[PDB]
Amino acid sequence: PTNLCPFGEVFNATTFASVYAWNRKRISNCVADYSVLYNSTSFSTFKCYGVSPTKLNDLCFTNVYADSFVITGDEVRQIAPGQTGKIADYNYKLPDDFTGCVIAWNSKHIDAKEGGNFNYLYRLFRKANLKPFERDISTEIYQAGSKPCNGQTGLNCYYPLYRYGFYPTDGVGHQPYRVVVLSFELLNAPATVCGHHH
Amino acid sequence: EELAKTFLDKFNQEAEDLDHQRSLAAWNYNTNITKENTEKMNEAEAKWSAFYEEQSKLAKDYPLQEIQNFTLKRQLQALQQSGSSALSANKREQLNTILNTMSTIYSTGKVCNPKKPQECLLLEPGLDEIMANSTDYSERLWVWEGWRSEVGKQLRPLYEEYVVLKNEMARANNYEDYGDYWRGDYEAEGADGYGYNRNQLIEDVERTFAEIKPLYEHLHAYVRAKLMNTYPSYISPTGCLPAHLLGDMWGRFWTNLYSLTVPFPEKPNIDVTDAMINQNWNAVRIFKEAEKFFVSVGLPNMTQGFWENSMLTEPTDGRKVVCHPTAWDLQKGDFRIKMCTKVTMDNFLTAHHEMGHIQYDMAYAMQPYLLRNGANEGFHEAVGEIMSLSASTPKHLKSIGLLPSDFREDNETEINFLLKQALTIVGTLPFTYMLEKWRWMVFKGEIPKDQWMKKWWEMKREIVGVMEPVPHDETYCDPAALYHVSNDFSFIRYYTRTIYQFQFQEALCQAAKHEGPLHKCDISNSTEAGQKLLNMLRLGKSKPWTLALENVVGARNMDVRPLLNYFEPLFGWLKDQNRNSFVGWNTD
Ligand SMILES: *[C@@H]1O[C@H](CO[C@@H]2O[C@@H](C)[C@@H](O)[C@@H](O)[C@@H]2O)[C@@H](O[C@@H]2O[C@H](CO)[C@@H](O[C@@H]3O[C@H](CO[C@H]4O[C@H](CO)[C@@H](O)[C@H](O)[C@@H]4O)[C@@H](O)[C@H](O)[C@@H]3O)[C@H](O)[C@H]2NC(C)=O)[C@H](O)[C@H]1NC(C)=O
Ligand SMILES: *[C@@H]1O[C@H](CO)[C@@H](O[C@@H]2O[C@H](CO)[C@@H](O)[C@H](O)[C@H]2NC(C)=O)[C@H](O)[C@H]1NC(C)=O
Ligand SMILES: *[C@@H]1O[C@H](CO)[C@@H](O)[C@H](O)[C@H]1NC(C)=O
Ligand SMILES: *[C@@H]1O[C@H](CO)[C@@H](O)[C@H](O)[C@H]1NC(C)=O
Ligand SMILES: *[C@@H]1O[C@H](CO)[C@@H](O)[C@H](O)[C@H]1NC(C)=O
Ligand SMILES: *[C@@H]1O[C@H](CO)[C@@H](O)[C@H](O)[C@H]1NC(C)=O
Ligand SMILES: [Cl-]
Ligand SMILES: [Zn+2]
Repeated sequence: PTNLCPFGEVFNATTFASVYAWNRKRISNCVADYSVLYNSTSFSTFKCYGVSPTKLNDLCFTNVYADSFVITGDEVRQIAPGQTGKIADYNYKLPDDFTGCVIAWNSKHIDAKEGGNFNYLYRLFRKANLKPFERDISTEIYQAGSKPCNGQTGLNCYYPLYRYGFYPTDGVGHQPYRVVVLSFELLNAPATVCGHHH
Repeated sequence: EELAKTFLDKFNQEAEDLDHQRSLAAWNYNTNITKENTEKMNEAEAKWSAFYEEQSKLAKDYPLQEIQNFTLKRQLQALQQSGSSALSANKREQLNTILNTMSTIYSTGKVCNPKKPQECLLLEPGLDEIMANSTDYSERLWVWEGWRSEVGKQLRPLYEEYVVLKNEMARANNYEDYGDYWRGDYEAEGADGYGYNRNQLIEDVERTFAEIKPLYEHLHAYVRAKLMNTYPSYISPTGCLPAHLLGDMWGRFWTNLYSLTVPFPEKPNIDVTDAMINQNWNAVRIFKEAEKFFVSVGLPNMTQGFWENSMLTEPTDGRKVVCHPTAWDLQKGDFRIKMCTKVTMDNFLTAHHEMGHIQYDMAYAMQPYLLRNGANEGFHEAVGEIMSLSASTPKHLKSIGLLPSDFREDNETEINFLLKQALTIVGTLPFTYMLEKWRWMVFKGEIPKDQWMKKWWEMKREIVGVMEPVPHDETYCDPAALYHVSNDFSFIRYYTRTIYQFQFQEALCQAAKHEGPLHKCDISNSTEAGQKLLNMLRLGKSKPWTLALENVVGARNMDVRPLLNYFEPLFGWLKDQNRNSFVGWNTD
């Protein structure tokens, strides 16, 4: 494999997906330098489960999937196997058998602005927790009670999406962070997403 | 089942998002006072009020006695009971017009020199100075009588209207009166020996005050003796202190009587303010030092935003600003302090106090919004003074800073220190209890409006041993001329804070293994004592305060004994000075 994996598009993308509406891309037949990923000090979080980053340059996988959204700094703990809370439960759930790498960096410079930036959303409520890698962009009215809702916001009937308000003055735990989850997939198939060393 | 919880998370997240926006609007005002910036506060202050009234009413949809998890029930009860001003449309807005008008008449007070009529002065910078620095009786009398004449009288009709609508509001929330509503803050349900009813409070306040009274009486006769040196022929040896002759504009603290009352003048003074001026301390460095204090007991450092977003220096922008110190929890991990901090020892000491509040805000953010608060209203001020107790000791001032370390610390300086303490701390206790005992009585109807001043001054004379220069009929509204009264703030907190301080510092110092006098205790370098305090802060309002108290001091109510122990040496000294004189006061 000669051509380069377009991880650069994923990471240097100017526009980034709201988290309930989280963006997935497949990276498929390409060779990558993962060093440019780990050998870099932009990344507040860089955790890997099932792989060790320094070896990713020897290793070929059949597919890599890049999921990317924005979340608050405190929530980056929720993007992990066996984790709970309104992000892990209602917007993005990684599976307990995950083999891959959560990567996150602080993005207050771009995703927060004076007066607030409200262009990002998230799902406070859901009837049930999500399935691993389940995406859900519904705007249906949450009903926890007995009396139904007719698209009616009221007693026990709440619109399921809320906006992030990102301000420059916000404490670090409530500032916007851009997140990127790489799943390294191993199928008994040929493997064409390879590290820099064959 | 309890769908209340699924309601609460919705409230929790909508609350902080707007309260964030309310805080930001307010802060932009306080640091930059514009017509535009004043207006934007009201828009956010409007939205937040509108937001609460619906949640209050929506909360009522959920019955509090179906809820078993006490933590969830406690939040629900706060929402349906507190702020539930479902009064009437023409009275939720008459009350607000009353509450702005009183707030700003006080803010805009100007009284004039009876001999220099065009010389008129605001309280916030100017008149405060005369009342902290002057020894000219007639000068203080007009500044005192003037403020009570010019602003107090304008506030009298408002207070009367304030009373009715507030009592109505509290009636609607199943409370006997606004006073009952206020005392409700100390109510706590656990049904396990940690329960506390509102009507225990006045019993426990009057119980502890009875224990404090001797000490106060002796501090009073001593201060009276030294003051007849400065005002012979105006102070009777056997009677009350004139109200215009104390530390400040009211008799609230006696701090600025120290110059006049210092037991041992000839001991070298302890005031470290010149050493900072010598050493080129500036605002930043003072807080960097208070940071070191907290770090040293194991609390966190400050946030980066605290440095960049705080206002420490009063601006030279010409930006006009409210210079009164405050510590802001703006809901988003955004903590700031707003202080015009000058390079003195007293500011150094308050910056330790006010960073105390920031630490308590940081400490409980792990809580749902409705529980981000101190276990009762007494706990936040107690937590900030705990800091000043340790950082004002000579032991502390030597180590980190510029007491000379060649400093002689003997029985004579210790009495000097305690007297300084008692003037500000023990002096305030009668002044504060007598004020809430008025308000409580006024809200309960025990005092007709035709005897408000008649019964205020009578109470002043009986309890604070303070009396008034000129006689005041019912056209004055003297209590309204303190900030907290005309800005609708509960006040007994400054009493309960005061007893808590010494309960904490005693148990905390015992965890730091300090030996000897409690008042020379400095907690610095004790991670053990810090963890002990850090546990309860974290709890926020999420458990009854009675349980929070015991998790530190191992007691479940106010105990005065630590305060008595702390001032024990000054007690023996004072009783000797007064030994063949009168201890008490006449009421004529
Ligand atoms: C507030 O204080 C914290 C706490 O710092 C500790 O406590 C203070 C009182 C001092 O004793 C410090 O010496 C203590 O470390 C500060 O956080 C620390 O900041 C320093 C930088 O000044 C960090 O040191 C660097 O860490 C780099 C690697 O970071 C990654 O790993 C750490 C540790 O596991 C992790 O915390 C972090 O999230 C990263 O994933 C490394 O490249 C470099 O060489 C150096 O080691 C130190 O790690 C921080 N500690 C913690 C616990 O975060 C804050 O800086 C301070 N804030 C302010 C505003 O002053
Ligand atoms: C990529 O980063 C790794 C660290 O994540 C670098 O190796 C480590 O960093 C120290 C630098 O202080 C090196 O001296 C050590 O070899 C490594 N540490 C340990 C504990 O083994 C690595 O050098 C970087 N990649 C390249 C190509 O330089
Ligand atoms: C774009 O992102 C890639 C991925 O790490 C990086 O290698 C590249 O340097 C980035 N482009 C820049 C910094 O101009
Ligand atoms: C105060 O508010 C006005 C309103 O526009 C603004 O122009 C000014 O810059 C503000 N001052 C500061 C210091 O931000
Ligand atoms: C109440 O709810 C909290 C929520 O975390 C839970 O931890 C606790 O166990 C529940 N029960 C009691 C008795 O507090
Ligand atoms: C804390 O430890 C240092 C270490 O020498 C010491 O000098 C300092 O005096 C200690 N703090 C106090 C308040 O004594
Ligand atoms: Cl008064
Ligand atoms: Zn305070």
